[PDB]
Amino acid sequence: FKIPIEELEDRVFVNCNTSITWVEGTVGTLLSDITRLDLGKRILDPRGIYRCNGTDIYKDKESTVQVHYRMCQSCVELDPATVAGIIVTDVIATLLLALGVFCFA
Amino acid sequence: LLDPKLCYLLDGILFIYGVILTALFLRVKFS
Amino acid sequence: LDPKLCYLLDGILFIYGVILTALFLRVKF
Amino acid sequence: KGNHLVKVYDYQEDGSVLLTCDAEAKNITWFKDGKMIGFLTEDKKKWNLGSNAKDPRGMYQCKGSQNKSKPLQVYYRMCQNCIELNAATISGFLFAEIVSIFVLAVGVYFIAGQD
Amino acid sequence: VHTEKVNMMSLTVLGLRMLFAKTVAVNFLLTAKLFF
Amino acid sequence: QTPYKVSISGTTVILTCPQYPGSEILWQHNDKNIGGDEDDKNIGSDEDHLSLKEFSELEQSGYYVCYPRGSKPEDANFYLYLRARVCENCMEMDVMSVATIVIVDICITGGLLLLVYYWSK
Amino acid sequence: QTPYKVSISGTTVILTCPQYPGSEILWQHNDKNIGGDEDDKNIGSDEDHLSLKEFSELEQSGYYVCYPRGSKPEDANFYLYLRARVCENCMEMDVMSVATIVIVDICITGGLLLLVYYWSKN
Amino acid sequence: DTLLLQLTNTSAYYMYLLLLLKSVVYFAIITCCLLRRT
Ligand SMILES: CC(C)CCC[C@@H](C)[C@H]1CC[C@H]2[C@@H]3CC=C4C[C@@H](O)CC[C@]4(C)[C@H]3CC[C@]12C
Ligand SMILES: CC(C)CCC[C@@H](C)[C@H]1CC[C@H]2[C@@H]3CC=C4C[C@@H](O)CC[C@]4(C)[C@H]3CC[C@]12C
Repeated sequence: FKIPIEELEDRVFVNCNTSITWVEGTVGTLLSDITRLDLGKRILDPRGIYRCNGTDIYKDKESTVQVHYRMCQSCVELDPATVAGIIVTDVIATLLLALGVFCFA
Repeated sequence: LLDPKLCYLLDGILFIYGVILTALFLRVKFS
Repeated sequence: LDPKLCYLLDGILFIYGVILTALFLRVKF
Repeated sequence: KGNHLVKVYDYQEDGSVLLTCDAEAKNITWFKDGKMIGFLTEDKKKWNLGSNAKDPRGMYQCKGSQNKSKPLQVYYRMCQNCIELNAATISGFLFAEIVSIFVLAVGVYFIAGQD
Repeated sequence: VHTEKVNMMSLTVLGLRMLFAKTVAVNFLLTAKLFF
Repeated sequence: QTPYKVSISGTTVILTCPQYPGSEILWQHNDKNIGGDEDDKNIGSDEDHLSLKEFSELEQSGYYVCYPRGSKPEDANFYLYLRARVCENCMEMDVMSVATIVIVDICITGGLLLLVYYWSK
Repeated sequence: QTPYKVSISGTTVILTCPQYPGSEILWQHNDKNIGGDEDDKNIGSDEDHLSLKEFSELEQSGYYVCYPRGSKPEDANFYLYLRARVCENCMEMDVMSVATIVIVDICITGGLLLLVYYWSKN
Repeated sequence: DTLLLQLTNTSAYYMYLLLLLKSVVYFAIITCCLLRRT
């Protein structure tokens, strides 16, 4: 009875008994047909929430899939040594600028 | 991807301070 | 295309700023 | 089998390389170039190396209940620090170097003239 | 191809450009001091 | 109704069940019991959370579910569906963050220069 | 004991077999006999090399064995995994390559600036 | 086209590192004269 999140080449889908609802999260590209809703790109990080009711075989049931996707195309991998070097040399350069301004004044 | 936007983000300062310097140079000279 | 043109902009702006500051400092003198 | 127990699984959606030992026994001693590196971790059969961007190498044996497995050499050459030596890049590099040298030379010339 | 590192390299390049601008300012400032 | 809270600080992924805070809770990952048995340190049930270490995308991505201790686990109504590309010491920032850093750095540089200028005289 | 020495230049990948000095030598890539025929692009194994032209990361990569004719492929003492990425005329930067350009640049800049200064003194 | 961006980024990184080193050399050159002047 759990909602079968189905993965295409670049799309996600949601299936349940009643019309695929929307309570919170991303809306996506709505399709008028029941049990078939695509959010579009997986890169947009789908994070929608789709409550639902029970089916005929499973009456008075509830399948709340809080579908969460984190495939970040904008992530970075910080390098601590590089960050420390950049910070230290920026501090040194700012100190030297202050030295020059003081020497002038 | 961050796209080629941070390069122009840095170039903004080099563009604006150059024309500020032009403004000061024209204010003090000629006119 | 974009990065090379932006670096060209960087270089030309740096050179022009240097030249104009050098010219301004004579004028105020 | 042919005593080739070590294998590599790749093409995963994440970036990493892993070693799978197909020995039907527990406490299978891993190696790296004839040396003790790390004892087997029980309940898991996939020793970990790291990311493919780091360019892992070396031969990895796998000593099970029977004799040692034949080590599996690994080679990776993913370009992380590869630059492009086309026609444009060299011209840009030389032009920037020449302009910077000329500007510094003019500055130090004026410094000499003053002092 | 994984873009998780290319963004880090772009950030490093931006930081290097900022430091270069600061060093140019320092050298101009001290030469001007030598001239004044 | 209240959504789950997934926090990813590095490779460590912590999943918190916000629907049964008062009662003791145990976790199940795809209809099978996970955590709470203290079998390893990679998985571990905290006071009200499930702590997952060395996270992977093929395994450990599925219908996580939380059920109260001493209750029926099968009649579960809330199934988190998680698919995460988790990596060590990685963050998320767009152009706005680096723009903030650049502008603020200009700010401290200018402020410090003015401060030294006014203190020198 | 004697590992595969693989040297990659440009967009072409060539790897060696310093394990059989002189003998007829065959190759296999993903259990498919690679080489021979008449070089449908240069893939044919050389005397002790298999040099690939227009190397494709996704299509041409995997387990490479180096065994002679009349021998079962399982008799090799070690397999090899080749997962390489190539591009048009790119080069890497090792520590000894970065430190070469750094030292050369510092020395040439210092020398030229000192020459200009000591010339402009008078 | 991500590979092209990678190549451009590393090229710019090395070029600006070289420019920073040149600036450091010039800073030493001017600092010696400034210290000997005052
Ligand atoms: C692009 C570069 C040149 C920008 C540098 C900073 C510009 C915006 C500002 C910062 C401090 C300014 C200087 C501060 C003080 C003086 C002294 C005054 O009697 C004439 C103008 C002059 C000389 C200003 C010129 C413009 C100046 C150099
Ligand atoms: C970018 C670095 C490497 C070099 C910068 C050189 C700059 C700082 C130098 C080059 C020539 C210099 C000028 C030479 C002569 C004069 C005339 C004098 O009456 C006022 C100062 C003034 C106007 C100098 C200001 C500083 C100056 C513009």
